[PDB]
Amino acid sequence: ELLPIELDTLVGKGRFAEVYKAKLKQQFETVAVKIFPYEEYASWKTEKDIFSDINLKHENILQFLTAEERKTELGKQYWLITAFHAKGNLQEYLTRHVISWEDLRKLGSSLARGIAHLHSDHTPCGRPKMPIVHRDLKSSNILVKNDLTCCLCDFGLSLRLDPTLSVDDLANSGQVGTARYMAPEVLASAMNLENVESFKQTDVYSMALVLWEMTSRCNAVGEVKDYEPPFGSKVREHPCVASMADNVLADAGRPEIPSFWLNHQGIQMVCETLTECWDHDPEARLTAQCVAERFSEL
Repeated sequence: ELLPIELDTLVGKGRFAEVYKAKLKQQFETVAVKIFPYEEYASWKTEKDIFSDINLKHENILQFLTAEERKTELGKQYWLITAFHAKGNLQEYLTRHVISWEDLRKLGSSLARGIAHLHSDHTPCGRPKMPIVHRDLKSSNILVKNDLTCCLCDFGLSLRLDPTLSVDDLANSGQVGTARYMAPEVLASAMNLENVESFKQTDVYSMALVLWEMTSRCNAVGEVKDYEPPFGSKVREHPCVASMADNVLADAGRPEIPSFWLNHQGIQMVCETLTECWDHDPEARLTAQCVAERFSEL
């Protein structure tokens, strides 16, 4: 019943699981194996349920193969088998490479399309579908495909906006995610729980920081500095919510957009788009769909 898989190399370690480059015996196909210990069964079930939905299928969402339960000598493991993207995550890609305007346009539009798709109540063909909020969107969580387009993948903290969700259930999760990428209303514990979609606006803010990281490493601006994560020099390596709130909320701080970047007409449209997306007011932000339309115009 189990797939003939040989694990090769540990390529990543998340909060809930390890990721291995692996060989699937067919000749062989290269796949990624996400391995959860018994203790993280709930995160494995969450991702499996998200990936199992036939309506999720999209070019900017990681391709799911199967979920497996694997007995070991000293216990049991829970596996998620997915496509492998050799270029790795976007944060390491941006650290190592200076990108072109064409690359930025491809990465930026594909990210917005992937997020607009997750948030949508319909598939691209109009079939009803469960909206999903990512909740831990960041450059280290986005995969770079061989054609230099984004691929969303890490759904352990993601929330299916199920109509049966209670107000007490929505607050039960607490402050989930990475503090560096947390929207000001998330840092403030000021999330409007009377309406789910306030969750969609938090994904749009995190996406705006990712679009900034991409722009910051694009040669089209002219002079490109070394990669630094958003608010890199203002806070400690693994910042607490309090130090992030001092910057994002109290100091109204956003990653720096030097004026010379706006000399290029393309970078200008990008910088204006991501600026609306990181507004203090979640209701003043563009939707991921608005952002994808802006990229489809450029």
